Formats: sequence, structure tokens, C-alpha cells
Amino acid sequence: DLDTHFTQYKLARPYIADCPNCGHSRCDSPIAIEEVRGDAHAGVIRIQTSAMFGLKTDGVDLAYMSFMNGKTQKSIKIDNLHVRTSAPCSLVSHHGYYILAQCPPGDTVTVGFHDGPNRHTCTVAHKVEFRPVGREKYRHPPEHGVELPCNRYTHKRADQGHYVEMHQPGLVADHSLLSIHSAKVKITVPSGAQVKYYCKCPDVREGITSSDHTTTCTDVKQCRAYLIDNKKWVYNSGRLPRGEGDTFKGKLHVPFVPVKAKCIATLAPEPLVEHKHRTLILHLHPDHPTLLTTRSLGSDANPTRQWIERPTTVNFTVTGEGLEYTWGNHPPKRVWAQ
Amino acid sequence: DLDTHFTQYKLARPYIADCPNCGHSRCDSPIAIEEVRGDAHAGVIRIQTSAMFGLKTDGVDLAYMSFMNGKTQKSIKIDNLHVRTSAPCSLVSHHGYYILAQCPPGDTVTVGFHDGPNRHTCTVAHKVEFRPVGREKYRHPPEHGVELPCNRYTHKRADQGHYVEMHQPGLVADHSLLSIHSAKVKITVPSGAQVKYYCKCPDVREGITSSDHTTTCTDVKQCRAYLIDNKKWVYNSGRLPRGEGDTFKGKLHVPFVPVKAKCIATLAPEPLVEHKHRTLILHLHPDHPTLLTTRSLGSDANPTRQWIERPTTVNFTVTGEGLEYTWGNHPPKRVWAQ
Amino acid sequence: DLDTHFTQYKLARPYIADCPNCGHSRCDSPIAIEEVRGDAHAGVIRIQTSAMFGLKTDGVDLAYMSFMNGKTQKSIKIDNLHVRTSAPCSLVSHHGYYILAQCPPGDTVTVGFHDGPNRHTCTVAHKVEFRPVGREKYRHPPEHGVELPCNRYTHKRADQGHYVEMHQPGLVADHSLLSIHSAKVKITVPSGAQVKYYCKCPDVREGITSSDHTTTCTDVKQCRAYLIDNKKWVYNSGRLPRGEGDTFKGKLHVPFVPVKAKCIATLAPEPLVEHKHRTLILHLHPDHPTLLTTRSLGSDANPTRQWIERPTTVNFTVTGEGLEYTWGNHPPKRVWAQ
Amino acid sequence: TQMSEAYVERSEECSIDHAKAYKVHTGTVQAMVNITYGSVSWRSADVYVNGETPAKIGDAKLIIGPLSSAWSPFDNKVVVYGHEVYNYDFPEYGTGKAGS
Repeated sequence: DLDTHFTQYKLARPYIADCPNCGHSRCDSPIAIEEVRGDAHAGVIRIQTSAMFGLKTDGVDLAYMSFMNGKTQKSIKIDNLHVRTSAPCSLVSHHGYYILAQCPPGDTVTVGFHDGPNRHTCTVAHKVEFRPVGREKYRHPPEHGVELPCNRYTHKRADQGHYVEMHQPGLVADHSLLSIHSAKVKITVPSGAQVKYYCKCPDVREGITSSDHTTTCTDVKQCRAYLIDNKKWVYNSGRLPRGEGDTFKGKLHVPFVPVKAKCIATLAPEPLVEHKHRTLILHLHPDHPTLLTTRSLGSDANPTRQWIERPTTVNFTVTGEGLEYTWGNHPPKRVWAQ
Repeated sequence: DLDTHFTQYKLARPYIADCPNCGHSRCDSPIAIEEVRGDAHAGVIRIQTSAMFGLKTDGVDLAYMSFMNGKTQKSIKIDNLHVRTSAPCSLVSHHGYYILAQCPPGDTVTVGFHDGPNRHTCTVAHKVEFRPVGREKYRHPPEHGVELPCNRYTHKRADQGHYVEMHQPGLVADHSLLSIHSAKVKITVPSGAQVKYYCKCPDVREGITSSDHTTTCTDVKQCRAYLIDNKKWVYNSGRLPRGEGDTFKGKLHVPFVPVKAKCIATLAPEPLVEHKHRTLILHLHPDHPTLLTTRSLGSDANPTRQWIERPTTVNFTVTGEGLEYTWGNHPPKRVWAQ
Repeated sequence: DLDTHFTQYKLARPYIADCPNCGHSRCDSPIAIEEVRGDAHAGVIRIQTSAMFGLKTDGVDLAYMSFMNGKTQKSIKIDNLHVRTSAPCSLVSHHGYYILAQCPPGDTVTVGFHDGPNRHTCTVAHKVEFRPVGREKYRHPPEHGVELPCNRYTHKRADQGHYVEMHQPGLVADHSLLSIHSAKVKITVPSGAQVKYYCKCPDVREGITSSDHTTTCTDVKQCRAYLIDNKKWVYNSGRLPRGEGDTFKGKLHVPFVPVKAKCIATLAPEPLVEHKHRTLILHLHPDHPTLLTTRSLGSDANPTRQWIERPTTVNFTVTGEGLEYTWGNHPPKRVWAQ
Repeated sequence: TQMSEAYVERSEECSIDHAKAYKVHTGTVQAMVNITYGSVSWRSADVYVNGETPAKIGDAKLIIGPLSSAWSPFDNKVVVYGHEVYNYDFPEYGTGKAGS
């Protein structure tokens, strides 16, 4: 039933852009990333890469990725699609421009596939942190505990909660179209695609053509080697210049919509309760920083919130009205006084 | 020599268990992780996986590993075994269910081989800290310095210091036994292994057989599809059910017993000494936090010790009774005054 | 061009020294790391390995590596060369002994290709800290923002700002040369070599010779085989025994000298001013810990400088004399009062 | 020349996670009362506190309240975040300071 998303699959094409830190510098990688949404709880991150992986050229090979190299696209294997942070991540799912993965906390996020003879990596600076849902500020999803209503990105892809617009792309330059005709510059076409064309010298001023030659200018460096190729539209990225004509249709659903799932949260060890005369002593040992809250049941609340990390001993004046305390994400408990 | 530990080699067989974070979710990986033992000084880790690393089927191929793929095992090479934490680790030795490695400090531990078409990794939330031998709170073993009596796991395996019980595993369900005899649910056998068998509906109630057929029930999701296969024994894991028949013996030696070895420890830069009347002035330029302690040799000890991280200059009132101080792990020094 | 560096390209020889953490313990790795120089700003590291990168044995190349296995330089295609830190790095360029890479913050640096049947890696304990140029204690070079005169290492190689020594190699020991002929020990030389014969038995102790044999001594373990290969020269490394002769000259230019380049620095969000009677309420929303400096413009400077990380509102008493404040990398500004 | 434009649009996560400002009034309280009087030994009545509404479940009929204390733990301005309630003073609509 994965063939009901052809609007993303067919109407969209692979895309390339300014990666800020492509390898050792700022090259123009085919997998330039943008709008990483690290706002869930379970450590999952949604990344919108410029490359649009999904089905193959026509309709098949979900397990293949299709990026754009030079003038043309190239659908190849997805063998070494790598997503990294301060520590290496682990892929979960991918669809269209968006790839869903979970990462450990870190200061930067990197994405890189493998063509096989090439590395082709890209990264960006972006704070990534993940506080688990609950009162126990842990740092890795535990094996057991109690469940709470966290916020997490949907594991599925066939959803239409939100949409992203895909208009016609804007013309890209490519001076390799400007071949040499022994003494003049000679532009040639990819498939009959539109080539907006003109040089600093006065010559052909629009360019909507097959392979033209240049009468006036000679050096390729002063000529508009542009390709208007909106046979397959792209997302209105901030790294691609705008098509002056119009913003075409192609409203595309967001693949991984955040949903309110139920993550499994940690549970702190139960405190050792020791009773005295009209005072409650809580002998406890926290495994990870947990805040405990106390609240008197009388007219005056006298609340107290205190995160504790090292093992500590605390006291509480339990009045005749009574006292209640919440240690970690355990259910609240109340107490008497004689 | 290496074939003198057949108690574990032939008599034990790896099984599959419930990894907390297998791949991306809670799957049942064959490399399920148990009993991460981060107690050595030099950051050495022992891991007990449910997969059996070491010899081949009978007695050979130290460079091979054996895991369990469904109801049967398939020994392969150790081609791309990797144990990982916040930063990738470096494996030292593998034997039986246990792996020895040297990991950087970090909060999560992962173990994963590479079958070649799939990764099949596992990970568990379990912090691993670094505890430098001595009084110098370094982060990695230096290339020089004075050695100290640390405690560390030994790379050797031919030891008999400790044992762990290896009883007959509990039985395992395999719904792929429950084929269809065109209209009834139908159970085969792996090699004549004992197939405990029964359905919700009244039919054959024990199952100690070759390949049976069902007379009564119809649905494969309403029959017990079990395999008692204790011709080969398994570890007393807390993730497998225990066969109610009886608990077998057959305890085998633990591979890596902790030993009282001698690790190299860092040596802090020596202080610059300066002095005034009955007054030591001490210049310190630590590179890493190192504990300084001082002790007056008079009737009153008057001790003083403090961790110092930033470069600092301190003083000490040196009485005629004299004063001792121990910067880092340098031999203690002592003094008189005018 | 590339071939205009014959002094290091032709004459140098990949040497092997004592890596401190070669895999499990301190072996003798061909990539023994030396002189890690992480003194740049943007996080670029220069590493002087013991292997010789770039040049094939056959004059010059760049897609190849020369490392010394045994007595011979078994050069190969450089293919999977790792440069690791707390997180894996991304190398920029490699030239002979030196390899320039960009790393994330960490406390250990490890280098290693993986020749395939074997790994041959090496690490060393050395903290690496990356202070971005400017007033904002950032972590990674951002996509945008102002630029400042940083200092770092050029990727260019054809420089002669600094030189390093390179003299005759020392007497490398090789036990494998002390073969026996069932009656006496036989020495051997591969090609053009001139080994030294030394044995415990009372005999000729000097034994400088080409292919030859012992006089009387018979016990291999009671002899020494020193090898002389003065045809090439090696770096003056502190982990290699000095040759007993002259300091042969030849200044190998340092491929990557520091230069005064321009790095992109982060740009803190604009403060929200709110004027108040002779008081400047300043709303601040820092993204990363950024320095805030202010000073009165009157006779008394009244300086104030304090790092601010968590968003907070600070206020200052702007007198009629005037007040100046420099928030982050923004240009300084001034204010009055009524 | 480059013509760059940008506008702020609420995140996709707003559909699930979003704070809710609330201004509250006195309202009217309700109670569930169980009366096991006489020989009937049972009641399961939901009742109000206004001093007029009768409650005639089973056979008996009764009237409850009004409460002696007008104490309301809620303040005039209340902020609700998913599951927990905070009596934070949200400024007003269309006046929020940037960053706050």
C-alpha cells in the first residue's frame, strides 16, 4: 500500500544546495540538510535533507535513494546512509526529503550516504538534547519503569496532518553546458529543458531553445548557463533561488507528523521511610537527578521542590493537617501525624 | 591449550533474548546484552551477551562467532564485531558469552556484529565511568608516569576462579513450526527435538513427538508452538522462561576474572617552591584535577586537602614541628623552618 | 606543482615507533603518533604520524600511502584512513609525515587506516579543546554571522615557513635475521643492507658485514642482529634510537604552517532594549554562552564584564555622562539620559 | 540584488503540544454523595452546591450547600500545559514580548 504517495514520489525530484560544512569546507552537497526538528522526547529527530530518497526512478525500490549529481539525478543503493551526532545515530525510516532517525545528544548533526567511490557527507551546527518525560531527568530510554504520555514523531509515513509546499524550482546555473565551438561558446541542452541564456556582451537575450551558439561573447565565464527544469517540481528551499513565473501546486504532506505517543520512563528506587515524633525522615538514594515535591494539606501549602542527585537525607515537619510527597514519578503518597 | 575448556565450548549453545533497544525498538535480538560489568579501573568493560563468541561448532575457529537465528544456529566469521559507547570502543578478547573491551567513558553501551546483509545490534542504558588509579583525576591512560596497584580484568580466559550456572534452557515458541495441513494446524520438528504442544481447544495435551498434526483447533494463533531443545544448554538468563521440569547443573568458568594488575598512572607537573619566614608558598600548575593533601607533623595534625583544577598559588604556615605535603602521586615531601 | 617537494617526497622513509595505546597495549605501530598540535581556533588539527602519506614508492602520488611493514615499505592506496576523537573526525589533507584534520572536541586522538586483513591503528592521550574566535563560547562554526581574524592551519602544502630536522636512521634491531644452519647461526641481508653481528659467546663482537655467518656462537637467543639502511633518512623522532654518527642535514618543510585566515563567527540575537529613568533595562536571549562587556563613559570607567548563558534581564545605571555596552560580537553602542 | 523574505508560522508540533491560557470565573461546584441511611444502605447521587437544587435519587430528597468558603485555588489567570496546571500570569492576547 506504499504506492498511494506518488505526489511525493513522482512530482518531486532530487535537489542540491549549500551545505555549510560539507566535508572540510562549504561545498554544494546533494544532501544539504535544513529544518531539523529535534523537539520530541524519546531521542528521535526528523531531518529534511535536500536529497529526496524513496522509490526508484519510476515506481520501485523503496530501499533506494535518489540524489542529483550535476545536471542529472542518479538512483543508487542506500548502503551507507549515515546520520551522526556527538555519537553515531541509528536510522529508523525515510520517505521523500525527510528521514527519521534517533540520535544521542550532541552539538552538531551530520548526514552522509555512500556513492561508493565518494564520501558525500554534510553537517550543520544545531543543539540536540533530549529530556525524558517525567520527573527523573535521565539520559537514555530505560529497560523498564512506568509509561507516560510523551511527544514523539510518528513511526508511520502515510499521514496528512500537515503539508509542505512544492512549487516549481528556480533556474540553476551550470557552466559545463557552455562547450567550445573552436572560437565561440556553444550551450547544449539536457533533454530539451529550457536554458535561459545571455552574456555580458549583446547576444541572444532570453534563451528558450535547443543547443544554441553564442555570436558575441567568447569567454564562458561571462554567460548565463541556466537551466529552467521544472518538469519535476521541488520544495521551496531557502538555498534555491525563486522561479520568477509562479509558485506551482504540489502541496505535499509532511511524512512524519509528531504525535502524542506513550514512552517508557525510568522509575527511581523507593525511598527508605523512617518515622519520628511528628516529623517524617526520608532516607533515599537517587540513581539519577530527580526532583521531589512536598505539599502540606493545611491552609498554608509551604511547598518545596528540590532536585537531588547525590544520596541525601531529608526531613519534614508533618503537622496534624498532614503531609504529602511525590518522590520521582512514583504515585503521590500522603501521611498523617499521630 | 585453547581446547582445554570444553565445558563451555560444546555443552553450551547461544540463544535469543529480549534486547531493550534492538536497532530502533524493543525487538528480540540474538546479541541480547546481560550483566555489563564496568568495575575495572582503566575503563575496561566486560559484557555478557546471549550470543556465544569463541569457537566454531566443535572446537575450532577462534576468529568465528556463533549466534542463534530462529530455531537453529549458524556459526559465521567475526568479520565486523564492534562494541560501542559514546565513542567507539576497542575490543580486546571474546570468549563464550563474554566480551572484553576498552571503552571511552559514556552513558550507553552497545554491542553489534555485522552479518553482511544486516547489522543485528543491541544496546542497553548503563553508564560506564572512568576511575583513574590514584589521586589524579585524569581521563585516559597516559604514555608515561608512575605505576600503581590498580584493579583490572585480565585478558586471559583459562581461569577457574568463578562459575555461573548453565541449566537446561526453558523451551522456546516457534510459530513457524505451525504450518497448515490444508485445513488443520500442523507442527514439524527441528531434529526430533521435544515439541511441547497443545491448543485452546481440546487436542494432544503434552507433545513429546515427531511432526504431529492438530485434530481440533484451526488457528495458528491458538496453539502452543514450543521447542524443548536442552540437548544443548543455555545460560541462566533472566530473560528466558525456565523449564519447570528441573534445573540442570553444568556451571562453567567465568572467562575474565578481575586481577590486581599494575596500570600506568599519570604524574602531575612538579610544583614551583617559594618561601618566606615560617611560610611555605606553593605554586601549582595542574593539567588535570589532582588532589593535594597537607599534614602538619606537630601534636595537632591540622589536615587540609582540596581538589585543584585551575592553576593556583597556595600557602602554608610551616611551624618548627615541620609540615608534609603530597602533590598528586609524587612521593610526599617534608620541611623545617627558621 | 605537486612534484616540487622532492626533499621530503624522495628522501624520507616511513619509520615505526612505540605507539602508547596500539589497539590493546603499547605495540610498535607503523602509525605511531607524534606532536599533536591542536593550537588552532576553528578546530583544525595537525598530526605528525610515523607513516608517510601521499607518495607511492614510484616517485610521487597522492591517492597512495607509504607505511613500513617489516623491513620494506609496503605502500598501498589510502582508502579508509580514520582520524578519531570523542566523535569521528573528517580529515582535510595529508602530506608525508603530517595529516591535517578537523575534529570535534574530545580528550583523545586516534589515527588509523585499515589495510583490510589488519587494522594497524594508533592513539595517544592528548586533550583537544576548541575555542571559537570571538566573544561567544560556541561549539561549531555556524552557517552565518560576522567574521573575525582567526588563526588556523592552511590546507596548502607548498610552504617553507618552518623546517624540521631529518638525519640518518639509527641501528634498527631485527631478530628475524638470526637464522641457523643446524651447525652455526647464519646472518642474511635482503638487498644492499650491511647488518651488524654481535653474540654472547667470546667471539668477534663487531661483526659489521654483508651476507655472512657467525664464527663459533650457536644460540640464537644469545645474539643480536642490528640492521643498517642508511640509503634513506627518517624524522628526528623521540621514540627512535639515535644513529651513532652525524646529524645528517636536510630541512623538511612543514606542510601546514599556521596562517592568519578569516573564520565565520557566530552572531548572538539582538538584545531587546527597554528604556527607564536613568536606567537601561536590557532583555537578553543568548543562544550560547556569550561575553557581555559594558563600561561607563565618564571619568570613572566602572567596568562590568560577566558571561551570560541563561536568558536574563540585566540593568545598568546610565548617567548623563553616558554608557557603552558591547553585547556579543555586535559593534559597540552608546546611550544618554535626561 | 537579493530579495529575501521570511515569516513566522506556528510549528507542526502545535497540534499536540501547546500551552492553553485561561481566564476563569467563580463557577459552580458539584459533588457525588453516598447516603447509606436507615435500612436502604445505598445511594449514588450526583449533586450541586447551589442552595436550591433538590436531589431525589432512590426515595430520599435533599439539598446541599452553598459552601461556606469561596476559596478557589485557581487564580484569575490560569495556564494549562497538556496535563499540568500553572497559575502563570500570561500578559494578554497580542502583546507578548519576544523571547518571553
